[PDB]
Amino acid sequence: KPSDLHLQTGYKVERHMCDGDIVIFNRQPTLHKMSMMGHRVRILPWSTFRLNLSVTTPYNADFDGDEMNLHLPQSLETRAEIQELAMVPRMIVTPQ
Amino acid sequence: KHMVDDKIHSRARGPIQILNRQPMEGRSRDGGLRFGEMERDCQIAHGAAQFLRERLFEASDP
Amino acid sequence: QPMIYICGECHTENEIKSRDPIRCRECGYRIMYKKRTKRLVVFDAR
Amino acid sequence: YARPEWMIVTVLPVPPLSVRPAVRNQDDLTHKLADIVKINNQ
Amino acid sequence: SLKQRLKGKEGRVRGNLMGKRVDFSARTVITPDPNLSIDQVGVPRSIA
Amino acid sequence: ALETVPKDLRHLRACLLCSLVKTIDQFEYDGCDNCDAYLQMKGNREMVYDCTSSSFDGIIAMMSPEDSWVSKWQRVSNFKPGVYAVSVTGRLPQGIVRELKSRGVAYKSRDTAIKT
Amino acid sequence: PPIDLQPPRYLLKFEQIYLSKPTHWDGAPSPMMPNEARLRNLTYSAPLYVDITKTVQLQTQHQKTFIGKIPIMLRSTYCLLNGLTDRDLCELNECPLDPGGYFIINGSEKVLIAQEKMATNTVYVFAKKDSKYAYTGECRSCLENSSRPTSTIWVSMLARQRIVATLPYIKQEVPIIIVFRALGFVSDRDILEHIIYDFEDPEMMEMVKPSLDEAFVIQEQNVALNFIGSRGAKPGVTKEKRIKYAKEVLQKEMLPHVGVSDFCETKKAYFLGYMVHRLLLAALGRRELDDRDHYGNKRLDLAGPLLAFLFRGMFKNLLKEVRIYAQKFIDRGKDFNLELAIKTRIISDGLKYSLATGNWGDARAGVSQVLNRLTFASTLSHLRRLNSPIGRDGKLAKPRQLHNTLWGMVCPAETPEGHAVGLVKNLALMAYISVGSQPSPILEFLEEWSMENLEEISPAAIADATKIFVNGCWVGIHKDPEQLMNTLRKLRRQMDIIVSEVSMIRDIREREIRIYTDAGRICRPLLIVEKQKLLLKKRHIDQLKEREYNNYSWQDLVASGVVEYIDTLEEETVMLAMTPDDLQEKEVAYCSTYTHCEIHPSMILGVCASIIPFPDHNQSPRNTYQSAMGKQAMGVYITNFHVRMDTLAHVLYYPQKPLVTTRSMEYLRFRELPAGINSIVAIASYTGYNQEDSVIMNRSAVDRGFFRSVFYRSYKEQESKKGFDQEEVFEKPTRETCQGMRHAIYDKLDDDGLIAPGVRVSGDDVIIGKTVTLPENEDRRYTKRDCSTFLRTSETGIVDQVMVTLNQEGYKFCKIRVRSVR
Amino acid sequence: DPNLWTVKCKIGEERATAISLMRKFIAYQFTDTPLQIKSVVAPEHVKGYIYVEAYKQTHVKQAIEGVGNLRLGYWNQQMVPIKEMTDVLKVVKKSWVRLKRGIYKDDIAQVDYVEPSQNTISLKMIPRIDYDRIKAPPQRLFDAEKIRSLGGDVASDGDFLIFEGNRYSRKFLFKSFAMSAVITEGVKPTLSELEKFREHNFQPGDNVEVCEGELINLQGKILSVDGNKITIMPKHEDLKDMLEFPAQELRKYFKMGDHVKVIAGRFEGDTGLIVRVEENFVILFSDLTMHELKVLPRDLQLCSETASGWGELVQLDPQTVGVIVRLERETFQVLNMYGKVVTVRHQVTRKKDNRFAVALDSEQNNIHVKDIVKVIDGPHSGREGEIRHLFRSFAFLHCKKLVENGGMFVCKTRHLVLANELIGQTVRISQGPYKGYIGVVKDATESTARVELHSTCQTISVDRQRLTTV
RNA sequence: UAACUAGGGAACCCACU
Ligand SMILES: [Mg+2]
Ligand SMILES: [Zn+2]
Ligand SMILES: [Zn+2]
Repeated sequence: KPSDLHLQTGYKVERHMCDGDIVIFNRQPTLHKMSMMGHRVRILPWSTFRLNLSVTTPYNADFDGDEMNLHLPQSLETRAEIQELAMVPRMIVTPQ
Repeated sequence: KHMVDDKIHSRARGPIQILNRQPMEGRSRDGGLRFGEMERDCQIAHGAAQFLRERLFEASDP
Repeated sequence: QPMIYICGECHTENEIKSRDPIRCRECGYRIMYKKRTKRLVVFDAR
Repeated sequence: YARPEWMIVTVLPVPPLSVRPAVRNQDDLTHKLADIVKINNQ
Repeated sequence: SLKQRLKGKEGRVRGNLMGKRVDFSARTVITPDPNLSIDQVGVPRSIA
Repeated sequence: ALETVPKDLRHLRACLLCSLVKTIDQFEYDGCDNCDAYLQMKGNREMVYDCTSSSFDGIIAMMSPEDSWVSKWQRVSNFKPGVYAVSVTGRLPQGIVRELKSRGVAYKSRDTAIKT
Repeated sequence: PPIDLQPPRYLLKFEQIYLSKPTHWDGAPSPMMPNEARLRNLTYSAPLYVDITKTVQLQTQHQKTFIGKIPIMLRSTYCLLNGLTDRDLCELNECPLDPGGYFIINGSEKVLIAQEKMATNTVYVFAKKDSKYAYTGECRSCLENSSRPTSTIWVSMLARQRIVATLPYIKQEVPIIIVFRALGFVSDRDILEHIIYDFEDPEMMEMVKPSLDEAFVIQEQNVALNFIGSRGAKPGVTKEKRIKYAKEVLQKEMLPHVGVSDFCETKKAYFLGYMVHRLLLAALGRRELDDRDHYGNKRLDLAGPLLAFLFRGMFKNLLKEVRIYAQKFIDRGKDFNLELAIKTRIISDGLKYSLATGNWGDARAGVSQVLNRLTFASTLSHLRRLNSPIGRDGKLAKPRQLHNTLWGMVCPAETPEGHAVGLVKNLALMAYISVGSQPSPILEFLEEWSMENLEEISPAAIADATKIFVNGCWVGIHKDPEQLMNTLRKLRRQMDIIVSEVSMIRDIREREIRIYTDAGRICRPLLIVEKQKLLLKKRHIDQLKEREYNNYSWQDLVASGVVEYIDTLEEETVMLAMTPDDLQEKEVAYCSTYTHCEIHPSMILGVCASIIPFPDHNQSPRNTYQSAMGKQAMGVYITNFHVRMDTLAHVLYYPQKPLVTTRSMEYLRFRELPAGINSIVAIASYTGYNQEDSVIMNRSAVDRGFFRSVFYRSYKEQESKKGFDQEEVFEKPTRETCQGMRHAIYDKLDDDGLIAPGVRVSGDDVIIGKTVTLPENEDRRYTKRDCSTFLRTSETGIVDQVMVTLNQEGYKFCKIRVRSVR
Repeated sequence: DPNLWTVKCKIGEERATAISLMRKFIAYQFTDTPLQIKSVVAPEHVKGYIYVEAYKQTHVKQAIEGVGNLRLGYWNQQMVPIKEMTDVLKVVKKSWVRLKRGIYKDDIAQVDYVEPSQNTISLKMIPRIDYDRIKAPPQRLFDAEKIRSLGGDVASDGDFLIFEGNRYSRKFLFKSFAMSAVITEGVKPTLSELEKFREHNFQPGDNVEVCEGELINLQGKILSVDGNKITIMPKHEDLKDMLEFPAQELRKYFKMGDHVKVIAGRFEGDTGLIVRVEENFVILFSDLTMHELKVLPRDLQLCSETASGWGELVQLDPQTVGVIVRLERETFQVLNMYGKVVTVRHQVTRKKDNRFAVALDSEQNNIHVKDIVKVIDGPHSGREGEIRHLFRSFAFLHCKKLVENGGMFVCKTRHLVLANELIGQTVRISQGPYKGYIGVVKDATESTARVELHSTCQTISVDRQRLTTV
């Protein structure tokens, strides 16, 4: 009923994820720390994970039926943590 | 035979196993993905200990 | 109320009942095929 | 914390229903515990 | 047994405590796209 | 001989004197195969019901009592081979026991059970 | 053996068997067509009758007593559709394209994968370089048509130089000389005659001298057999019953292929002398060591030997149960009832379990796999698959590699590229596994000619003549090996006595000639080259083009002495021309001593590596990867796919034959049930969506039906009449009546709880309304619970067709095939 | 002396094995294959295996040859040890009985009439039957009218009756059964079986004194427990040693002002504090009520758990709800919205509770569940209770001080103060970009509706103004 | 005047990386 769809400050709303949300994207086998990195969501129509070309090389993912795993960070705190540690611009230069 | 509608699945707090309260296995029973040992090692390497707590405790079986 | 099934090898049709053993009347063939539905179908020709 | 006489199991802990489940259908651990309690009463 | 329930790679320590099934995760095929930045992944709508 | 051995499992009765286990047909037709001359239950059913038992525990197929330690513990070494009872519940009346003692046969009980 | 019971004795004997035609039933005997057995989840199995004869003596015979049902693979000689015309098959809803070769067990199509093994009855010399043994010989001895399994004897030289023997059922390392004395050969000179055939090479005698000087203490047969019986797996009581156990082990355990009889002492002695002699030649290096991966050293257990190995144990268990029943009903003094003696479940349910599950026993697994019906190429490639018995996850490479003797018998390219590279293989095209015949006509033919048997020779004329073996067992000597091999080949190029599959091998360097008649060897046909000319003349091509008129077949050409089957042992002694246009013309001559010519080199490839255009221009991992992918391509997998209720049927709208084809696709019938479409590709860098193994497709082409496929999925469900506590029944469940009813649409169902065909369903739509009763409906107002099968979630589509029938148990049983175009 | 050897046998067929071995001994006692064994023992209660008396194991193996029932002990034999051979032949040992076989196994039967022929006795039983209705079971009363209604094998003699396998009943089964088919020793029925037809309880942690002897008035905490002579080890006040006392010397003494529970009698289940300890009358007040409960000293124990003292919404009928105020054995005591405490059966329905429901008081303030409200009008005017359940116009109030009905009552809410159709219907999109598509409505709202399209592999949502049903 | 959750396991086989 529409009487309990009101919102005051302090409720949580588990909303469907939009553009600009942060996700963790990895490939088994996760060998090093650039095999599991943080991307920003873009909503595209068809039913695959369109990801960019230069991120193939840390993932070792050659698109011939490779499927990847996508984790969503649920708290806002871990969202900021992934944004400040595990972004793919912050994982360009490897320590190895 | 490997089509993408046969392989796509997502999951959010669906069915849960009875032996331990972890999510199911496989997309046929609406199960979730496994956050295995090597991903635990990789998130130690990132130092995302709050993300590692969120994966291994809160968003799996609190 | 009876359901019409097509009698497999016989290709004839017959009524069936609830809790009825599945047998044709022509030769007692055990495999029945249910007739195509009576509601409408519509296909986009794409 | 650890005493050598406590190693000899003179009373056996049977774990609860959260550990071995029931699904009508019993768990393998419940079958072995049935063997335990049957031979104990014998 | 209990020791066989705990000792395996499919056991409790490695199979359930170390690596466990997680909610909020998706798995589908990747296909390329050069028209989006290196930190963007294009997820489907029915996943989102 | 085979005449001592019971024919079936139904109505097995042990004697009160020597714990001989036979069927009621064999007590009716043969009496006691050890000491019927002292008891005389052949030709009388009521003498069998007075002189045999309806409650017994354990059987022993005593085949050679001359070289048996079980016959030494059950005191049946001087008897004939046959089917014997370990524990016998029952007792002869005082007339039969006094008549046996007048013939020099004191009645030792075969109730060797540990009653509590 | 005819089982005997001691009271008046009586024995039972089974003499003449009867194998009916597959028939189902309660019901009347009627011929069960195999598609009906597929649809009702029946088992396409023929009943098996035998006659009984008992003597109690007072004999009575009992003709045609029902032993039990054994499964039949389709297109056999005992299937219903043997030799039927294609019109008749299409009347039976069976396609003529289906090759058969699979069992129908509970509606499931099962394929017995051929299992490799080491070749039995054959002496091998290997080197355990890590153990205490320098060179170890072995002979996995197994007599043909013997219910007991193989029993490997080892004869091994110690590394330090004594020689010992590991016998079956004896746990200590028995010396060789002890065994030779235990066979009734007391002299050292006689044993040395049986071991070393020349007394003029003092080096080999000096090498056998320490092993001979180990056991000069034991001189008697009695003491020798006593030392045999000492440390047995069943140890001996005293001198008595241990002499007999050791005599039993030497009679019936080591070397059954040289015979199990009282007069077989000296034959067993000669063959053990051969084992020790070959071990001495290996310790000299005069003969090279033996390879475990040479495919002359292996056999292929097909469905014949596998079902025989299964039926040995299960027929023995049925005899054991008849003996238990007879032991019960003789001690009551009565007469047994023989129809209750033979219980049929132990001989039929065991076959059904070993074929349905694949757990090959009551042992190993994965023997009977479910047939792969995605593509006709995958169906053919699953019926021609060999499994190495070597287990997985091994870090070694030698059982996995492509050995040299895989030429022409097995495909070099096709192998599963996962953790079973090389272990699982796919047979080549023209290769054929020899089904084996009896050796007795060959032994009669050899005794007809001047072959001298072992029980009538001096041991002096052995080394100047050639030792002749049949199926491993050494049958005698012959003096003139040429004109014996010419005679045996002259009989095989005519099929007078010797079958075409049987193989002769003249070892020329070491004076041996061995004839194999085993069941499991792997041969392939080759042309025959006299002096430097093929025997395939123009008149054979003229009679062979005009088939269906002259009735001139392949078998007439085998009978003409033009082609013949060569197996892998005999390929070691053949000089094989590749192609005749190069290799019989005079040049700077390579050999000019060719014996056989390859028919066509493209017949070295498998069924999936035959559909590759120009596969010699590729790189070989690419050929292997295509051999994997060709089993996975969508296509019209069978012609009768509209009848079949397969789970996961992938068929295609407009499949095309390849414009670029091979000649060998004509014989796999790939142009009749193809898999894939000819497409105008371009190889271009473009917008950047064909980047890292991906391809850009044409949307307008796809809108014109390009690779638009259709995916069928069936769904089976039956109800279960049980002991009234839970009772499934198909009905449309009602919210007010049924409990636990999940929130979905139930008005799609018909009145019987099923979907009528032609109805759109989607994820978590119901397809089968089934309710199971609840025992506490009286123990209120809330009755039978929903037990319904939903449509599989995240799938959708139209219901193609629904069949309603009865199962094996007589319970109602529905299958629903749901169609979704892709 | 010979020794005893275990031979495994068929279960339940050990006496017949000894009979067959005795016949086999007598049948071959003059032949050239003699049984060299001495005796065969098959006891009364040892089930599964028998004993062979011999000097050798080989004599046992050559004597048991040809016996199939011992074939699982044929290959190997195990000797009974020398000290343990007397344990073989050692034997240990208007009323009520319990029947041995049948469906009435171990059921209490009152011995009505002992027939002096020593074959059977007449037994009064409670029938475990289903009255020929399920079979083509617990104990319940014999219903003669139900078995006259259902028919079958039934014969009526007023209250006397014969039924279903010659079962003899009257008013209650009265059927003859054998004395060897019942156990006439060791039944000991209970008080509920008397309606159908000393003791020591010391616990570890309880406090006890000593009433007699040289160690009198020594109060100590219980460590262990035994049956009759306990030899207890009590931790007394100001004594580091552990003394010894049996059960007849001790008594459950308790200091005034402690946790007490009652073990048995009328007062069981209830807890509290005792007040004044007399010679034997020990008076206490409960955790629930402040009523005086006077107990024997033996009927007290020391347990530090909180008392139990539940309160569900059940439907008396679909017009009036109820609230359970007492849980009983076969009934519920239920307080409805009317205020009428009723007693109804276990088989009322569970109504979905509305924990977010809103109500109005007498002063138009919003009130909810768990709200402490004062009653200013009505029959309960003056009390103050907590709202536990809600109705359209009624509210249930709990109060721990009010001892009636577990604290529950009801008041009207206006006397208080705070202190779809389209689902599964084939539609046709008649407007918009998807115009002309036939689908089935999966979900539907006031505004939009999700349509499973028959053509595409996709479920899309459109307005209800765009849909047109077939 | 809308009654709202899901249930097993163990083995083998195949496929993807
Ligand atoms: Mg890849
Ligand atoms: Zn018909
Ligand atoms: Zn007597």
